[PDB]
Amino acid sequence: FGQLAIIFLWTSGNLFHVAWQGNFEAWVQDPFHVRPIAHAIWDPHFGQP
Amino acid sequence: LVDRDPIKTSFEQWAKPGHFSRTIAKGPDTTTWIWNLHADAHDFDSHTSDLEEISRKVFSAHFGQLSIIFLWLSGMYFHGARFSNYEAWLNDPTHIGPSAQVVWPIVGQEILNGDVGGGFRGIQITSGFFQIWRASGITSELQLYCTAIGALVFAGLMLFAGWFHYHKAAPKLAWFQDVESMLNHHLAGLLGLGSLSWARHQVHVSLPINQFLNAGVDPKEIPLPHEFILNRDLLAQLYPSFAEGATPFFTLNWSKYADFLTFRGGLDPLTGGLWLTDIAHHHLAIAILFLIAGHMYRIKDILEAHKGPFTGQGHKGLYEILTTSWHAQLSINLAMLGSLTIVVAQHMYSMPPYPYLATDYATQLSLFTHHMWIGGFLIVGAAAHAAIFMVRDYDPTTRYNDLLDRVLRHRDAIISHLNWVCIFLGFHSFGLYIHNDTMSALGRPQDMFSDTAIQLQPVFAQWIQNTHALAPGTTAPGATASTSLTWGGGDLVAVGNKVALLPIPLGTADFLVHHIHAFTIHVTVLILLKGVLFARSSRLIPDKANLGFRFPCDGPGRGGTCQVSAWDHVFLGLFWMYNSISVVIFHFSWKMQSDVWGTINDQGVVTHITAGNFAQSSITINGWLRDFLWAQASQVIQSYGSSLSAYGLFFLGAHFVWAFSLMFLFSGRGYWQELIESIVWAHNKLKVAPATQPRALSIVQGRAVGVTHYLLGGIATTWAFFLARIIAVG
Amino acid sequence: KPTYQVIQPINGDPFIGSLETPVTSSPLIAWYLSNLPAYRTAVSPLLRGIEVGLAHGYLLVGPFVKAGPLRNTEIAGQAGSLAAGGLVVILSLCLTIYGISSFNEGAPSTAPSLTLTGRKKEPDQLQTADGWAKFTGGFFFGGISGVIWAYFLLYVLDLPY
Amino acid sequence: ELDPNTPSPIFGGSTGGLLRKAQVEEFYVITWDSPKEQIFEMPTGGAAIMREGPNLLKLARKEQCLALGTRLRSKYKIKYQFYRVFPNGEVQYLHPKDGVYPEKVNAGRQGVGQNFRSIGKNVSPIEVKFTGKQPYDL
Amino acid sequence: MSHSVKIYDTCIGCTQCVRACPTDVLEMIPWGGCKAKQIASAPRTEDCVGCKRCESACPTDFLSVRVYLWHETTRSMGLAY
Ligand code: CLA
Ligand code: CLA
Ligand code: CLA
Ligand SMILES: CC1=C(/C=C/C(C)=C/C=C/C(C)=C/C=C/C=C(C)/C=C/C=C(C)/C=C/C2=C(C)CCCC2(C)C)C(C)(C)CCC1
Ligand SMILES: CC1=C(/C=C/C(C)=C/C=C\C(C)=C\C=C\C=C(C)/C=C/C=C(C)/C=C/C2=C(C)CCCC2(C)C)C(C)(C)CCC1
Ligand SMILES: CCCCCCCCCCCCO[C@H]1O[C@H](CO)[C@@H](O[C@H]2O[C@H](CO)[C@@H](O)[C@H](O)[C@H]2O)[C@H](O)[C@H]1O
Ligand SMILES: CC1=C(C/C=C(\C)CCC[C@H](C)CCC[C@@H](C)CCCC(C)C)C(=O)c2ccccc2C1=O
Ligand code: SF4
Ligand code: SF4
Repeated sequence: FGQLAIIFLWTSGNLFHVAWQGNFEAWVQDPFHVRPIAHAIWDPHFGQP
Repeated sequence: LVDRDPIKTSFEQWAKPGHFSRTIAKGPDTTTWIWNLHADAHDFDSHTSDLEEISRKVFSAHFGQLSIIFLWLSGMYFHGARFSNYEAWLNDPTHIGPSAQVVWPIVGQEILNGDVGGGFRGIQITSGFFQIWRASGITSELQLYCTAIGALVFAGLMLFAGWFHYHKAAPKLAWFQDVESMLNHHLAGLLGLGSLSWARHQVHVSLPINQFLNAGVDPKEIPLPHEFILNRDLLAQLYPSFAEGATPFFTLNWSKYADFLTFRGGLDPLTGGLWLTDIAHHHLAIAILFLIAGHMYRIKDILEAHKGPFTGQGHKGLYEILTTSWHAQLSINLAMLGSLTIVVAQHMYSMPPYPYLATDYATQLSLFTHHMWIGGFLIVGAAAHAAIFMVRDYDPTTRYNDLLDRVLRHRDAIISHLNWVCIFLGFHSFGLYIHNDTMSALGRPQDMFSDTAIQLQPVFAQWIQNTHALAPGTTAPGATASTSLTWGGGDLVAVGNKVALLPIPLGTADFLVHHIHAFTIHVTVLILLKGVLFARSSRLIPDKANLGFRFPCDGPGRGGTCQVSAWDHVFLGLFWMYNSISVVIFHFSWKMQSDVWGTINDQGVVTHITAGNFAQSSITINGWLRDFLWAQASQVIQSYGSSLSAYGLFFLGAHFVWAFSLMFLFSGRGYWQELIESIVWAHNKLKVAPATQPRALSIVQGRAVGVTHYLLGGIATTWAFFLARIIAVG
Repeated sequence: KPTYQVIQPINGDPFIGSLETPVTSSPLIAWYLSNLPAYRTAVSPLLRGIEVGLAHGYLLVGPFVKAGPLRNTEIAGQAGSLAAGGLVVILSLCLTIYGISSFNEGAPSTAPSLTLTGRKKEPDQLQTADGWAKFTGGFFFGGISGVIWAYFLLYVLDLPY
Repeated sequence: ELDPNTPSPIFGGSTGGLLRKAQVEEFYVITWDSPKEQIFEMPTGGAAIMREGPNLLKLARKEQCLALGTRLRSKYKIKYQFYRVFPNGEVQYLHPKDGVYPEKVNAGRQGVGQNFRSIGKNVSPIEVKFTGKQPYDL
Repeated sequence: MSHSVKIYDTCIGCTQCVRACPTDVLEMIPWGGCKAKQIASAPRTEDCVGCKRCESACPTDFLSVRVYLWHETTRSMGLAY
């Protein structure tokens, strides 16, 4: 019951690292095999590249 | 035992069920023993308590091998004569691409055999006779067919000296266990009287018969076959009948000469072997020493002498034994023999000693990796057999209280250090590379380690290499260039298709491989050192030497109590060394082709098999499969339907055999039992099994069939990977 | 005179071992370390803390100001306290939750001395928790702090050469 | 440790033998008879000469005394003692106690052997799942 | 259990049979005859480590013996130290 429980904190965020960012309102507009997004990477190690 | 002892049977025993350890093979049947006995056919716990013979057996086994090489290589030298390639190549060298060996055409076979040649279909060869060979001057196929039977002569005879020991009524103790001479002789006149003798047949005959070959002809347009004695007009060219010197010495005048010699330094142009003429002098200047040297001496004398305060009392009578351990006087040897083989592997590629090598790329790197796996396969051994000492060999204690008894005194100590050494390395010796990935994949080169990025700045240049060629400030006199052409100072100019040999300048990205070697050489040795040291008794077991250097593992308790022993330290130490060498190989060819192996072109613009891709791109350890494994190897996986093909066609098997080892390496034992019965059941129903109790593998046999396969797997994989990226472009 | 002391392995009994030798025990080494915790406890710690904090302090500069992530800095900060001052914090408490291995808890109070101690049996603990605090409390003001007369200093500096 | 040397048994130094938690737990010294002075193998990589006695060297852990013992009866004698020391003296007194030389009778001590049932058919599984009513705790 | 690996057999005779094992086993208890009549699986076992040197020799004629206590000492470990 500590199960089901952790499956929804997964699912919630699955739907919540979507819809401030990473399209729908471009992917529905009509979605051609380019690269629709889950989430935003943020690592300090990154270069500009 | 008693079929029937002593005095009263000539009559041999074949039969009644046969032998070892006293509840001898049972009578009643088993499998394991058939695996025992090939293994541990000689150990020498058993056969006799008393050394007695065995030294009287090991001289005979030695004879067998010497013959055998001989059987070998008559074969080779055959093959080499009468499937010639050779006559054809030699007028022709630097065109030819040479075979001794041909299939017959049955079934598939013959894809294999693809035009090599002075016009014949072949399998191309990369061990060079044809280069040992250049030396014979006289030539022609039927002789080598004499040198060949001259081989089978030495054999039969250097193989009836092995009848002429053990089996024949044969020898006793003093003869080895009075040593007193033995190196006296050996090094003096064979070590000496060969190199000496070799001199005499290394200017007499060879020098002249390639002094005017290094032009062309069709041989014998040059050389008569005996031609070369009382005679000699011909020496006259290549120098004087000493004209008036006397037995060297001096009241001698040269206004223009000094005897053949005249030192070379650098490489021949139009045969870039290095001069065929320092080759007499050097061998001559050897032998003398040996000639003088093998004249010590009789012993403890020198060993019993110098002592120090840290230094060891033991040093003295550092071994009455030594004369009769054996297992120890083999272990010492292997370290040297072994460590004295892979010192070949360098002086070879950075100083060829045979005509046409370097230009011949593939026919001297095969070498530098074959000679390389022996200067390693013989070293881990050189530990095993010390472990075999450290446990057993002497009846009793009386070695006592020395130098050894010393080293052991510390032992959780010599190996206490060495350990940290390795984790210091590894962290400075591999994660070093991993930086690059994690940060060049992050991508910010500013801060990598690239030869350009983290600052040393663009010179390698001065350490030794630059002092080494640059050589004559010196008490040094000699010879226009180097001892080794590669060293930094000097020269464009070496060879006729192709580049043979050039500076190699390193920087960084020679810096850190050179360091992974350290850490790889070091953690190898940790396990063998701690292995052979903790041989007999340990903090985990005291009752530890009691059967074995082998025993499987003492038992589930103490936590683990499994690996321990020292068969197994010489089981997990092979496991490393397979890398030690396997990555040193990976080093040389990626260099030697990324830089050096070459071509010359008009105005000498060098064109390395790869324009130095190494540069910024070995440093990344993916570049090691971007630039290596995935780059080269494209010739292995393209190799089908060809001639070499047997490599691509191996490269799958043996790249299979390896990935079969893990099954033997990674698994239980009463498992394949538990299985072997389900089997044994089905077997009995039809009435088809019991007799010779079928049994699973002997804990440590299972490890024996790991390892051994993991190596002949993981190894020939590259033996294929290689011969497939030097044959054909490169 | 005696070939090396009146020739003994250890203090005396062979059996613990340690093969006491130079670099274990030479009048010359041994001495370069007793105000400091190796043998005796100089003072109740509190002070050793900062000579420890501080010395180890202005270290960890050129390590992460000359080998820093994008190195040779043009910033006011480094040369620098920066991140390193951050390390003495991680370090210094990684240090404390080890002073939960010993608590053993008291004030007795003696940095003042009675009678040549012997500690008696100092070997082993007899450091209460209320000791290991005043050390890893000296550590913070030794770490952070010892990080500034590192950068405070202009580096007058010596060039590779 | 000079002011008292009790010693009987004769190494010189080693890296080997006991390090700190012999003081903080349980101690383990072994003692013996001897004739005329002989040179010996050890536990811990090697070796020494004996003479006489107490002949009372101390070891790390019990496996080590017994381990000589095998060691000690090839090359012989009857007499070997091994005692266990604390810090703080006694309880657990190790070789002293009745007889020695296991392979004799005076008494039982010990051991049983069976638990509740004998070797035969535990094809039968474990049973009731641990409750403090039924004899599953020995 | 805290050391429970059954080596028992039926003869529990111990001549040219089995002795090997660091301390653990005093046996020679007798039980009211078995031929040789020294019996039992054990003496008190809270002393030493976990061998199976325990058979290796002299029958157990069902299970071998082995690791299994689980519940594990340090002295029973080898290492604490
Ligand atoms: C100059 C030394 C040389 C000599 C004379 C010896 C002699 C000896 N070694 Mg030894 N050894 C050596 C080098 C040498 N070793 C080296 C270099 C190593 C490191 C690998 C070892 C590692 C080693 C171990 C671990 C052992 C010995 C043992 C022994 C003793 C047992 C010999 C035996 O039964 O053959 C054994 C040979 C076989 C059973 C033949 C099987 C060979 C297989 C693995 C094939 C190899 C792969 C190859 C590619 C297959 C052929 C091709 C195929 C695919 C068609 C004997 C006294 C053993 C001992 O117990 O001491 C008393 C112990 O096993 N040696
Ligand atoms: C023609 C004769 C012959 C005969 C009938 C015998 C008979 C005997 N020899 Mg013997 N021996 C011979 C020639 C012979 N020997 C020679 C020429 C040598 C020196 C090269 C020896 C060196 C020798 C030794 C050291 C010993 C014996 C022993 C023995 C006895 C045991 C033989 C045995 O079962 O080994 C079976 C093995 C073979 C039959 C083959 C021998 C191996 C060598 C010579 C060739 C095989 C290598 C070959 C290339 C295989 C590897 C490649 C493979 C992949 C195909 C037996 C009475 C032993 C003894 O006294 O009893 C304890 C003792 O150990 N021999
Ligand atoms: C029985 C098993 C099953 C099978 C069929 C395989 C098969 C294979 N595994 Mg594999 N594997 C398995 C289970 C299996 N695995 C399991 C359970 C694991 C653990 C998870 C693995 C882990 C594993 C790894 C890590 C690897 C493999 C690899 C391989 C392949 C090697 C390439 C090859 O054989 O080319 C086929 C072509 C040939 C064999 C041509 C043969 C021609 C030659 C040999 C001559 C003819 C034969 C002749 C008798 C040989 C001369 C000997 C003579 C002296 C008698 C092969 C397909 C390796 C690979 O290549 O990529 C993954 C890799 O190393 N496996
Ligand atoms: C008495 C007399 C005499 C004697 C004679 C003789 C008998 C001699 C000899 C000579 C000799 C006796 C020589 C020898 C030589 C040797 C050598 C030269 C060696 C070799 C080898 C090899 C070649 C090998 C190689 C290798 C290696 C490297 C390792 C392993 C592999 C192989 C094997 C490849 C005289 C003359 C005075 C005369 C008078 C009489
Ligand atoms: C059906 C069947 C079968 C099967 C077959 C198969 C399937 C196979 C395979 C195989 C594989 C799949 C693999 C294998 C491999 C092998 C090998 C491989 C061998 C060998 C080797 C060698 C000879 C080597 C050499 C070397 C050296 C010198 C050292 C190192 C390097 C090298 C390795 C090169 C048969 C017919 C049999 C039988 C009947 C049934
Ligand atoms: C690969 C990256 C370059 C970095 C190293 C460059 C520094 C040295 C200059 C080039 C090195 C190659 O060395 C090469 O120089 C010339 C190419 O221009 C060639 O020059 C050669 O050809 C001509 C024929 O008479 C003449 O110009 C020269 O007398 C002769 O030596 C040579 O084949 C070789 O000696
Ligand atoms: C697979 C595997 C086995 C099972 C492997 C076995 C049983 C190999 C033995 C098979 C033999 C070689 C077959 C021999 C039968 C033929 C030689 C008989 C007929 C003769 C011919 C003419 C075919 C172990 O026994 C084992 C033991 C320890 C650790 C790991 C493992 C392990 O991984
Ligand atoms: S090992 Fe088995 S058979 Fe032997 S005495 Fe013990 S119980 Fe009896
Ligand atoms: S190894 Fe097993 S049988 Fe031997 S003493 Fe230890 S627990 Fe007992």
